[PDB]
Amino acid sequence: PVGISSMVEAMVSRARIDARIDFESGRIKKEEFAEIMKICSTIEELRRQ
Amino acid sequence: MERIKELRNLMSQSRTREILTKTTVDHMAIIKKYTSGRQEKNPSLRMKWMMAMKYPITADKRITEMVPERNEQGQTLWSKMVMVSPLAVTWWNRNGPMTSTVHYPKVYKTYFEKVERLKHGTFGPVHFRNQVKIRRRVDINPGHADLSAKEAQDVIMEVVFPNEVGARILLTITKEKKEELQDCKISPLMVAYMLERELVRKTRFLPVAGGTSSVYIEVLHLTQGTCWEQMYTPGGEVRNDDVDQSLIIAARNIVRRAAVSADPLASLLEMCHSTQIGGTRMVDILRQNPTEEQAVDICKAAMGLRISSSFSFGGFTFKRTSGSSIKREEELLTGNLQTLKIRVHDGYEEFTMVGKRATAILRKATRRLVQLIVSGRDEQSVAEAIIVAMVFSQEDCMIKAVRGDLNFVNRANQRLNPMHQLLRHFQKDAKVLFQNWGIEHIDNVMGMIGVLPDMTPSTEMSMRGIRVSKMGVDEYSSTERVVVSIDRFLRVRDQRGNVLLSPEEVSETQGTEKWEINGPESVLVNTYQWIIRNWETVKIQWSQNPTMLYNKMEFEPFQSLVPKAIRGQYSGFVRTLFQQMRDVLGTFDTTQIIKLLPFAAAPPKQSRMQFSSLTVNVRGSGMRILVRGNSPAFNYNKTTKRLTILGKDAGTLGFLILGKEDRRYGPALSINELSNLAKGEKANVLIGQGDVVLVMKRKRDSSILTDSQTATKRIRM
Amino acid sequence: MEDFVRQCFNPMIVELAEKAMKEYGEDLKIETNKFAAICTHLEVCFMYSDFHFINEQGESIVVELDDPNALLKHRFEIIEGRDRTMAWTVVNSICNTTGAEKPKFLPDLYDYKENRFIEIGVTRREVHIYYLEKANKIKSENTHIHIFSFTGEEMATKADYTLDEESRARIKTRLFTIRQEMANRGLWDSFRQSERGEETIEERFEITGTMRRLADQSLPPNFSCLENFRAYVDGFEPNGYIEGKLSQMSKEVNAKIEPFLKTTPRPIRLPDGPPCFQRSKFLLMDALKLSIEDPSHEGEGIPLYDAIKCMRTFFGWKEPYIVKPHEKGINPNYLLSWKQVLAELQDIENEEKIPRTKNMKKTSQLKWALGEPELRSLSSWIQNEFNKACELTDSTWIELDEIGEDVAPIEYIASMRRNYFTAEVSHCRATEYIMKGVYINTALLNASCAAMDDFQLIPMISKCRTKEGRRKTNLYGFIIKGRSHLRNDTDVVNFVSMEFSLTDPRLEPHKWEKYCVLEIGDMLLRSAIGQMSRPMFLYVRTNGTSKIKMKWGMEMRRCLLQSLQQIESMIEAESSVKEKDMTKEFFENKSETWPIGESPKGVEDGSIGKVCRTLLAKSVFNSLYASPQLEGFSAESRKLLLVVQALRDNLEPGTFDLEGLYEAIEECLINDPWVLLNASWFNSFLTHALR
Amino acid sequence: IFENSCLETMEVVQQTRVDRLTQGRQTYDWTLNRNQPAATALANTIEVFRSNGLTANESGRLIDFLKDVMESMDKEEMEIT
Amino acid sequence: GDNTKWNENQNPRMFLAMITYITKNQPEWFRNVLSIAPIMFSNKMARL
Repeated sequence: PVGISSMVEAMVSRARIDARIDFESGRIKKEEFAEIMKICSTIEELRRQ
Repeated sequence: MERIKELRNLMSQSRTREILTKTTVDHMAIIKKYTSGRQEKNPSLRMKWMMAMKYPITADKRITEMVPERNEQGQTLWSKMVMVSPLAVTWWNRNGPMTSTVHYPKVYKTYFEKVERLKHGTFGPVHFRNQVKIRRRVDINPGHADLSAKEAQDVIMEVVFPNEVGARILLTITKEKKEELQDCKISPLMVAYMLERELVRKTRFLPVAGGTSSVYIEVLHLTQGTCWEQMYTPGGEVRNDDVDQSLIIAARNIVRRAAVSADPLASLLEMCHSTQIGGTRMVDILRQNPTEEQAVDICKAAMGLRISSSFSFGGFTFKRTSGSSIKREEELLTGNLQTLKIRVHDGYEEFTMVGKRATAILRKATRRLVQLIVSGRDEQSVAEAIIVAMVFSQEDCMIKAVRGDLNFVNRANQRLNPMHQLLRHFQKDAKVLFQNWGIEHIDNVMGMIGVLPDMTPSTEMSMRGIRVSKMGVDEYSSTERVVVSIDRFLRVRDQRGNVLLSPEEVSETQGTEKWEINGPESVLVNTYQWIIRNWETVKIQWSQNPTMLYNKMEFEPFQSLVPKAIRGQYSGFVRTLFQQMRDVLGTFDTTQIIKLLPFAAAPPKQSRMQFSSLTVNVRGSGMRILVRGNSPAFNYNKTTKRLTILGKDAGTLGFLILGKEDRRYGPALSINELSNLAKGEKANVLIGQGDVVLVMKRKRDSSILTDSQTATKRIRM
Repeated sequence: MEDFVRQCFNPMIVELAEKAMKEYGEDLKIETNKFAAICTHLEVCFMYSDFHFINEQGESIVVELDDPNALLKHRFEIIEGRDRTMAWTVVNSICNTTGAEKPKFLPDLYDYKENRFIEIGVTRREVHIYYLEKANKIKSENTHIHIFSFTGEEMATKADYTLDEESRARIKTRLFTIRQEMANRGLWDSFRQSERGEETIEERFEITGTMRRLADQSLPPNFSCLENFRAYVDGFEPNGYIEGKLSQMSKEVNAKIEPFLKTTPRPIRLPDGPPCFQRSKFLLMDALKLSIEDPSHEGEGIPLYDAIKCMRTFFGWKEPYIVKPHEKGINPNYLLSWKQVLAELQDIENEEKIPRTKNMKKTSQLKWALGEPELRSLSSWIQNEFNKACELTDSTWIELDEIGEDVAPIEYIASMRRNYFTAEVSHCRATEYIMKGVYINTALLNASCAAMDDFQLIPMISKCRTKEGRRKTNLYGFIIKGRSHLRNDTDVVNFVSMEFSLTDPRLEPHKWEKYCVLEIGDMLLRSAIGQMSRPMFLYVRTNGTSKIKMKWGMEMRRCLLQSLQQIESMIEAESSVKEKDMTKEFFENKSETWPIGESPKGVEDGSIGKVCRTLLAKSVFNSLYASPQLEGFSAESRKLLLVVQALRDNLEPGTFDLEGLYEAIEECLINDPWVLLNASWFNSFLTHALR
Repeated sequence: IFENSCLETMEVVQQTRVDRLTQGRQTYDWTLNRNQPAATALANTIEVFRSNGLTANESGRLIDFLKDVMESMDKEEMEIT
Repeated sequence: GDNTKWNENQNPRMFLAMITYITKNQPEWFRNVLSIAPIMFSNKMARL
């Protein structure tokens, strides 16, 4: 692979985009999406410390 | 949510949080190769111990509703904790979900290709022989359309993982593969491996004993052995053994045309830029094709590329094995009482010359040939090899054997260098030097025979210092890459003072291609197509200083097709018609302008007469073009707006990064952007496998075209 | 690096950077990163300045490729693309024409609209620090700074991105693609080089103290600082020091060639002393079989119950009568262990459940059986063992699986070679030996995993097929295993071998030195005259094995391959001298005999199958009697054989220290009977080679 | 010829990551004074260097690992975790 | 031919010298990089 971002910075964005796409066009419960993104923001606050 | 949950419960432990934070994506491959590295305990024995155990195979959980627990004989094949007995495989193999997945032979074509080669692969007799190794350089991949590894793995990423394609956002196989195997994916990683094995070339050095094509090498275990040989023709052939030949022919013709050009370098480069070879561009092919030929090396040198130490002479490429050299200019007298200054190669030297159909190993002293081992296919081929060898030998013996005036000329009527003059003289009649060289006794050892002046092999007698090898001389193609120093006349030097190559030795085979060299129909259509292509600049260049537009030397190939007698009358007629159109504004039709323009290139003569038809001689026969309406030579449809020149058609009349991830223009997107193409929209998208970058539309191309040549308008003012 | 740089750029920028690099002696072969940086700089300036014209009024516009129709002022004057002197000249010209103070530091581009001095810098590090450094070096002057990086960011002075948005985004994208391209090419090396402001430096590798102190101690005894030695190496003179060193060296240091005639080879010195006994893992010729002739389909036939129905086929077990002791150690413990063997064999019918594997009780005699150089002369029996290995038998011992159709060119030849070899080799006794070793070692290994704590009873079972074409199961004896806690592959596991036989040790007592012999019963024995009823013996020995010792023995079938190829080798070279290869003329010509024997003081040449089985048995004994002494002897005897062979072709060979080679060979002849048999064979070969 | 060989060697030392240090047989870990597989001893050395003030190999180029090796021999104390 | 115990006779300091001559007029940092191993073998310890 090729990329200057950290592993976590790429993984979080990929998870968020995948959640968006399989929520809108695909089929997933909004609560599962919300928990995905709350854990993602938890990591966002965690990778800063 | 499983993946992100693993991320969360992994980022709490500190010594892993730090390493997930610091190390970047570019380096995952350098961190993927950090293993315990111990599970190498006799894989056959551990495999046998596990197979002897009950249910060693591990599968997924969907077999519970797919295969039964007990078979037709009460055999156990399941577990719980998910282990599986191997007999379960054989059950599902017998009567299960039969599917039409027989679509298979499109992704695995690289193997059925070999199967079909074996089907009609007619065999032959086994003439056993002491097979001797020929160190050749061959390719090991069949039928791959000659694609390099980088652009091929880019096509891989494009066809198998579009949502994470590479960042180069500036190709027909991509369409074919994405179309035919769209919804019938098998195993993405294995598909990628199969296509990288099918499409990527690889040429390296192998010892062969007669195999040239790719099909002749992939079956080398049948053809070649220690002391045997089998004539086997695999009833077929591939593209990658007759594609590089097209580039070779293109380079030969381009150099042969540029040698006549006033500026050979610029003309040759402008041709190489404006040339297409099987749906592709010449510059990228030359940048990525590892084909070795004089003209190809000249084209590579024209763009400053490293190539071999090729001491090319008479079409034979030389490679130095050992020995140094010193220039030491010297005067010499010929066999016809003629002074010649020459660069006497002093010192001890060792060379290996590889030719088209013959090769040799030479050990040579100052103007004295010590040893020479030659092998070719035809009698005359080894004769030519020995002729060029004796010419390079520079001995006084061959100097004495010169008979007649030495005036051999280039196609541009130029003095050839003395060495090439000697070679070109000897190539037609060389029977003077043979009987004047010298004969010696040999011992007829180890399949090394001698040759006689009358084209006769001999056992114990040979020419002075000569050896003919049986079953081929070992070739060595040493890899060396150094920068070149091209001049304006297509003679390349190695920057230290050696003239490497020159066009004086290029042409031997006018291959029939499996800018006026094609038929005159192509001259006509190409003139009209070039007019239509850059039509917008011609429209104002026809109004402003049209004397320079006419004398554009791009019309010279067509200006020479109109008969040389009535050229000026046509020119004056069309120019006065153009001036009449310039005076009376608004009363002009572009159709007649394109119909009659390229004739204005001629020096006009004020003919007190007019015309209604103009003639062109193609293949002898004359074809006309009218002055009003359509003609078979100029047929322009009124509604279609397409121009028909002898039936043949002739013209008609990614994104960019704005910065890093920016939370303004919505959330991040995947790489599928056709619904935000409304009139133009900015959006941040994750490109490749890295971070997110903004993206907008495009307004320019930024190609390798004349935009690179605009520098000459602000540099060298 | 260099080829890629020459790939992704037009030859004009390449030529410009190449000329601009000859300016300060900065060789481009070393400063390749500076090459890439300068090419990037020039292409950035060009794509920055392109397509920007000045309208008839005071504003800038965009245009197509080019059309200098009455308007040529490019809105930008290029500076870096020119030479130093010409750059300064144009800068002074435009400064005097506009009235702007010329900068003391050389700028790279000039703007006309804002009438500002735009200088652009391409960096790899954080753009913030690069902008701060460019500002601290060039400050207090009206000079606009514009800094780009490959990551996509951009930093201008006071947010004054003095260009169009898309025309600049094109440069951002080109830089970003160049970044990615040199990333997947593994060419992100220039991260540590352009990270200095001065974008030219290459990685300099320091050698400081506490390390140079080792560098200073590594030089020859003439210097103290290694820099002195490096400067001494820099200047070297090929003056001909070799000739002086030669005249200085003693004349006794020389490679004196000793001639090699048929009189020089002396027969090999042989050890003398006690006769060499047998150290082979199991008995080869003396052990006899216990047939059951059962077509059990080899369906993983449980190897223990096969042995009990072997025992069900023999009657006449005499009272165990110890015959030959070990000459050292507790001999009766072996017969006590044998009584325990028979008891635990017949104590299965008292168990409510049959175990498939009998775990012997931890008896003290069995504990002792499991343990919980001298110059030995050659003996007379190893030749006889090998002879009986070369003899033909009644059985087949091979399941050679099928092979595909016979297409024409060589597969016909390959067939008529391999099937001939198989037919001449199938019924050989060495094949039985190979299969025997395979079965014993396989059962031992497969037991050594699950029986990691307890003693298991493993029958020495083989299988074959007599000429009547009926499957037969044979029993050679039993083996008691110790504990098999195999952590490593060198971990030792002890074992006790109890093998049936009909050969009395009282004939050759020295051979069974590691053996205790028990007269174990009497069997019906057929001979040339009816029945004889010869006594049945039990040979017991104590030994050890390991995982590698078993796996070299579970791969014994190579002895066929190693045979065939070393036969096939002979069928290639000697047959390479042929237009149509001599392949069938190798066989089917009984007049061609091969020398293999010398009984009556004369060469006794035999037929071809004798040679095939002889080479097979050679490989078999090399595998089973595998010893590093045999390895060394083969390696050192190959040389003398090659010298003799070169003399046979009369090529006047020679040596330097033949006595040294004799010393090296005699150093590896101590106690192995196989090595000594090969040595006597070689001596007899030199005797019959007109030498 | 030595100069062309040196040019190829320079290209190698420029492109070489630390993965070309894992392709090999068993190695010797000095951390445990014992023979260990390649990647295991490599990771041990990396972690014991990261415990101290030696973090140059984070760039990924083997030359930075060699720079770390050079700086390591100069320190007085060596605390192993 | 063969060279008996030749591998134990190749001295690391001689390798340092031959490398230093092979690295003639090359940049000093490269000579310093390649000179590491022969110096380590000049002062090397053998584990028993």
